[PDB]
Amino acid sequence: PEARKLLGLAYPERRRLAAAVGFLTMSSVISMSAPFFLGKIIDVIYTNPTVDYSDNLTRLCLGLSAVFLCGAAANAIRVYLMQTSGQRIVNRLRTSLFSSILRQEVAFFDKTRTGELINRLSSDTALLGRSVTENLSDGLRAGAQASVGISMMFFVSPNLATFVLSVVPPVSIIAVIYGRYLRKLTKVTQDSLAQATQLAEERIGNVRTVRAFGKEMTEIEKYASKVDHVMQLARKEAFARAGFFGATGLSGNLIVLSVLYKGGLLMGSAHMTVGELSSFLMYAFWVGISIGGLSSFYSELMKGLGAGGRLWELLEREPKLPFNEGVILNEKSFQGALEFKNVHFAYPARPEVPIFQDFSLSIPSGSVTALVGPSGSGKSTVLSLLLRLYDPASGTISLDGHDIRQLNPVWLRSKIGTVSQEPILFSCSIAENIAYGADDPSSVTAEEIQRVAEVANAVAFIRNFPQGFNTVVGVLLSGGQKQRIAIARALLKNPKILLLDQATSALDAENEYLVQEALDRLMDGRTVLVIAHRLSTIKNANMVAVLDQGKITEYGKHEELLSKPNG
Ligand SMILES: C=CC1=C(C)/C(=C/C2=NC(=C\c3[nH]c(/C=C4\NC(=O)C(C)=C4C=C)c(C)c3CCC(=O)O)/C(CCC(=O)O)=C2C)NC1=O
Ligand SMILES: CC(C)CCC[C@@H](C)[C@H]1CC[C@H]2[C@@H]3CC=C4C[C@@H](O)CC[C@]4(C)[C@H]3CC[C@]12C
Repeated sequence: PEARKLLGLAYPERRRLAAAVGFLTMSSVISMSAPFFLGKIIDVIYTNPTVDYSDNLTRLCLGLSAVFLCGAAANAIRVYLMQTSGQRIVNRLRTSLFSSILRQEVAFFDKTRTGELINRLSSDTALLGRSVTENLSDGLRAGAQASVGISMMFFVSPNLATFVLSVVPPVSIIAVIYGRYLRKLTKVTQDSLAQATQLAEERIGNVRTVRAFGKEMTEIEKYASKVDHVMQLARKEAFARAGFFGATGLSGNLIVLSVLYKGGLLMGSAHMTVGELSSFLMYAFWVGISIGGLSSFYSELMKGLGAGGRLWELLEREPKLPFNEGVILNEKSFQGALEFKNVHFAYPARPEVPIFQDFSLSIPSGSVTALVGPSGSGKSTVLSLLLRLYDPASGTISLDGHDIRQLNPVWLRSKIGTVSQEPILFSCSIAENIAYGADDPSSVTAEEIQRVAEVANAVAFIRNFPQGFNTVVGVLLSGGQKQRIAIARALLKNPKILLLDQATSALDAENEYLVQEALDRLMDGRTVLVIAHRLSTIKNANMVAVLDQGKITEYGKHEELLSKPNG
């Protein structure tokens, strides 16, 4: 399956990968052919020179100069085409991943973390794209410079080919192994240092608590001890690197001298001229380079298949709730009547603790009901059940005689709005956080964004801002100012049903007045449900309901329960 998926990924760029491979082949050929011609020139100059050998020098040099230009052109074309293919692949990977991620259900985001998703979107896509394109060329080059070398060595001198084939490979393998060991040691040291840095950051973050308890020196001593541990760890890597650099240089130096000694004692039929010896030396180096070049190809390919395996379950995942599909209703079909019957619910994160049990509730058109009840019971979950973020274990949530499980979730969400105690604002201009509630924000005229600023009592504090409505918030804003901005979105949305969530703690005197006036027109001429924390709006509510033990224990008007004998 992995091979088929990789071929599918590479399919759109075949006409460009084929050309890249074709140019690579010629570049590699010309670069493995060069040493033969260099040896020919050297033998022309120094091996039994004739009376007039200058002409041949010029001719051969001109030929090689002509060849090198073509080689360079092929190399450049390969580089360009190989580097562009990977970018073209990674763009598509990034777009597809993001599109797949942004259409899941909310439970998936509850169990999963954002850091993992961001890491997969930032690094896995790069590794998978680079493994196929920018690594295949390196592997092909390494395989091309390891096969021609042996063939040429046996063509030139069979006697010295056997001797050289019994030295280099062992050294290269030992070097690669050692290097892996060094990498392991470095990783261990870095892990220890990261632990120390995390402790420092944690203790720096909370300084008031540290000073309150007279604990400023113990942290210093602990950090010092952690630093000594890190240094003791690093000494070993220092020793290992010293060994590597002491051994590899000697191994490299002794290889060149052995070939000269061996090829200088060969007399008779097995006699080599200077150019032949130079060619032999060049080919031996090339083979030695090739082995190390080949190892990295396998390493990077394995990492790339790992990254691809990590990526290839998010794209093929299937959402558990329907998105953008269902039925739609006319203008008069809905009057705003919401009916809840026998609802059972429990957060997926902690199924143990139940929240709603035998929940029945009716809200007629044009009626302001208040769900006043004990605090901390999580009655806010009703908002997440009307919007269709979750589903109940057992029950029905019907709107005008139809279960919301058959309605289009995107169309339903438009007709139901909300205002929160702590509105969440994006990193954008103030005007860009008010047009988010319109159907087409890209076609909103500033005439409108001005009308709702006065209605929401926002045009007062905005004017003080030097940039007016272009101020970027994410710029600090007051708690009471965030509210008045939120009502700006609600006014522009123009919902037919409103869900509200009041703040447990009263705001400032200035905010307690401006905010209240704005909400008066947001509760005018619409069906509204108020989850209140204080008895301020309880009297004005048309009806009131008390939620006890996740149930509608009592149902009565403001004076119905107050006038009862048990009071
Ligand atoms: C067997 C593989 C093999 C590997 C992977 C290897 C690794 C290293 N070679 C180094 C230097 C040299 N390399 C060569 C020639 C070959 N390089 C090769 O890859 C093959 C195959 C050769 C001989 C044909 C020579 C003449 C020198 C001395 C040049 C100088 O003075 O530096 C250094 C740096 C040394 C420092 O300076 O600390 C390191 C880490 N050594 C090997 O033999
Ligand atoms: C006759 C030939 C084979 C002798 C070798 C001469 C050339 C090819 C030598 C001279 C210096 C050498 C380099 C010096 C040190 C390093 C750093 C090491 O991390 C990789 C190998 C590398 C890059 C060596 C590769 C080969 C090298 C470039």
